[PDB]
Amino acid sequence: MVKQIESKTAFQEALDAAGDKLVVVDFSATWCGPAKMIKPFFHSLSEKYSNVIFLEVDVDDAQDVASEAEVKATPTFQFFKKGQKVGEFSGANKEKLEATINELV
Amino acid sequence: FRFRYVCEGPSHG
Repeated sequence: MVKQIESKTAFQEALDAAGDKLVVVDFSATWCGPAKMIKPFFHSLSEKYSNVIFLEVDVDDAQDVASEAEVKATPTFQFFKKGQKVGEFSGANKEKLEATINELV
Repeated sequence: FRFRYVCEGPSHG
């Protein structure tokens, strides 16, 4: 299942409600093509990996999340688990989400 | 509007 974070309040709550499954966040931009261009993958994994939690963040309308995460390049994939960070990587690499997810799965 | 920094999606290389 996916989860949209419109405020830092929903950010921490997303990790808390995420249970203990892996959690990948997509810091993209709905107005930016190159960022949303990777949605047919990250968001698609929602059906191929129903055992993984996927989040979404608007680096422009939710600058509070990007601010605390100091994001300077989109899309930025960040991995969280039980509210703790384990790894992260930016750069359009949808195939990497698979290898990274299967890594900390 | 909603603009911030560069989107290095399939734009980088």
